[PDB]
Amino acid sequence: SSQIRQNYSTEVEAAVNRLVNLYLRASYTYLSLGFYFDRDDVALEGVCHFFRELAEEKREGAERLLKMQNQRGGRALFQDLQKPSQDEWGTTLDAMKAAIVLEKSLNQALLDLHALGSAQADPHLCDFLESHFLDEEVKLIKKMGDHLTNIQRLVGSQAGLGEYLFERLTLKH
Amino acid sequence: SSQIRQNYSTEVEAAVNRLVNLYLRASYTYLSLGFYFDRDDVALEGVCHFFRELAEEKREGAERLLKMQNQRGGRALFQDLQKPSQDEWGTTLDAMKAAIVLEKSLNQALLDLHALGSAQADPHLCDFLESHFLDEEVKLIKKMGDHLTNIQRLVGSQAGLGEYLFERLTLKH
Amino acid sequence: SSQIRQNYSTEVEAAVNRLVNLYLRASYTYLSLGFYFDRDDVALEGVCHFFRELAEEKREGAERLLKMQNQRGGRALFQDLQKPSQDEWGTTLDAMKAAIVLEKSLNQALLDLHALGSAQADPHLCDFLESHFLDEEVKLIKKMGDHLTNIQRLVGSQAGLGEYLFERLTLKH
Amino acid sequence: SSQIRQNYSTEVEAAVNRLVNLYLRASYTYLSLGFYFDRDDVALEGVCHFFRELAEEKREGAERLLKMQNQRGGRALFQDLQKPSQDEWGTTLDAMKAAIVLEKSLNQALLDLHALGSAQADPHLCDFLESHFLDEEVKLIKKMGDHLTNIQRLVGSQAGLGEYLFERLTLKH
Ligand SMILES: [Cl-]
Ligand SMILES: [Cl-]
Ligand SMILES: [Cl-]
Ligand SMILES: [Cl-]
Repeated sequence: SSQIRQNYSTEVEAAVNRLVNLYLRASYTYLSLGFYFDRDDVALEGVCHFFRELAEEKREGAERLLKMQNQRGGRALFQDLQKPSQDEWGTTLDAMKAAIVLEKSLNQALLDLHALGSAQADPHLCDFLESHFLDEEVKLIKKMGDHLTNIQRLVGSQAGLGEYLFERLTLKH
Repeated sequence: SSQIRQNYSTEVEAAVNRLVNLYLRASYTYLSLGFYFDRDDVALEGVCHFFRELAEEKREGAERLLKMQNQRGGRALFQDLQKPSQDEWGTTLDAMKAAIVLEKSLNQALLDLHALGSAQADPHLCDFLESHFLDEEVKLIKKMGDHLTNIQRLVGSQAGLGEYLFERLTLKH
Repeated sequence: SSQIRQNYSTEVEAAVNRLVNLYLRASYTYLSLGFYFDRDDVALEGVCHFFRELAEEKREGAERLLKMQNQRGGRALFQDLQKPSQDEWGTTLDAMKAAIVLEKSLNQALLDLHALGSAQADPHLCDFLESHFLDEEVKLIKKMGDHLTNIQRLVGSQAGLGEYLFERLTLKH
Repeated sequence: SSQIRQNYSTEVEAAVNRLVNLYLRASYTYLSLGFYFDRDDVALEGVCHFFRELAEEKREGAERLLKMQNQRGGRALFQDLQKPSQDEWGTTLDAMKAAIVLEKSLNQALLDLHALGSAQADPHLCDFLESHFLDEEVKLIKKMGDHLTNIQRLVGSQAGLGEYLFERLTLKH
């Protein structure tokens, strides 16, 4: 067991493990979104790339939490990873709306854990979330909301044209 | 007081201070326009960048006038800076129309001060405006009018599509 | 409106807009201080440079707050900018005393907003101020207090000599 | 005679020749000021350098006027060059006051010639003065007034100390 653990509550330990699960779930969702937009009958490469990048980012967030768990002397515990919510993700607009829902859920879990850390007087935990998670999440959600706005403006009366143009002229390919 | 002042009227001194106010006002207007187009529910980065650049340019014009005021032995006097005329700026077309109105007002103030300088036989003042302001202003207004024309051509029956395409393919991002 | 806003109170939004006004006011004060020390009958270049640098720094602080406002889904709202408190700023000592007063006011506004953010359980806001404002402000006030001390030591019975030497040997020109 | 002369009045031609004389006179004054501050019993190298630089600048101004005279098809006519007004120039403060008097006289001659050119509808002459003389003169007078202010601040009750320090810490050596 730990010879190092200090000021690290069972409650925070458990909430960290749960958050790891949420980040790995989110990573899996993004993997599925990326491969959906890689389908020959969907074929939006910049959309595929956007979500594949996010799958990696979420995996990396989970890994940072697990590294932290160990640094503090807690025990990483893994649970089953549920599959994503959909098998087919509709339009780029549908997908970006689902992604923002997902991110708002992750953000609320970060805030909840921050609040628990504050209540437990665990400033290392609070600082960790502030330094590596909270602003990264705010920036991502801003980016998604910007994307959503542009996608919505492009629907007009020519949805296919708008969806092509967004992928070509906003997203990286 | 000044040991240096020569051929520098009170009328020109006061008109310079007023012009400084007009340029700082214009800078503030452009700051507001830039942050409006940075909103997640507006999200037109190239439009944001265009107006932020102008906020800087107008600040720089004010600073050059203040430097000149001191070179001539006049006294810089600052007044309250009124807030911009709008809190929300509508479409790119709305914004570019407002910007041209603003620039025509600044240009007329430059012309008025030039005429005062001519009447006061102040060739340094007249040369200063000719060398650093008048052509810069004519060039900017030409650019804005070119932009306006392109924006107008793109309204068609698909305003959102046209507004996206202008931002993507004309403005720098 | 925002599709992104989360955990961002109306109270914090409004306090951010007010703080923007305070930073732009401070920027305007520094602009006036800089041009005062550029007067031919004042002529203290290093003092001019010090305050001009600060005018830029304060503008940049306002811009960071406005960027943050948008990242969080709040709405930037601009108000009139009052003119600086003085038209002529006296000695270098007078000016540095006024600058420290100004900075202590800005610092107290940062602390007040931090406290509001804490009360509203808004850790992103709190982290933002900690990461980009609070230490920058403490460092600036330390620098000003160091300057004040040196200026005061140099008054002696030869104020002009001391004011020249401080500008030449402490301040950057 | 000229095959080229066009829109170049006798009045402007003569005023140009007179202005050449004034610039060469000023150059001679600066030569004398420079060698005065090079005296072993004066020995202020940075003051010497400042005035020697100006002797060159004024010579160059005369040369530009003479080049212009020829470009326009006028005839350069040289007159006797009176010696400078003093054989010994007193303190640095005395000298800088005399230099500002001299420069204000040159500046008024530039303005007078500009006005003559305007009256004669000679825009090349007017542009020539605006482009190469008027702002150069305003900038020099500003510099001198800045110097004067610093010199005056340093008199205090220790004139020698102040005169040494100005030469060492403001002027280039
Ligand atoms: Cl199981
Ligand atoms: Cl007022
Ligand atoms: Cl108002
Ligand atoms: Cl003779």
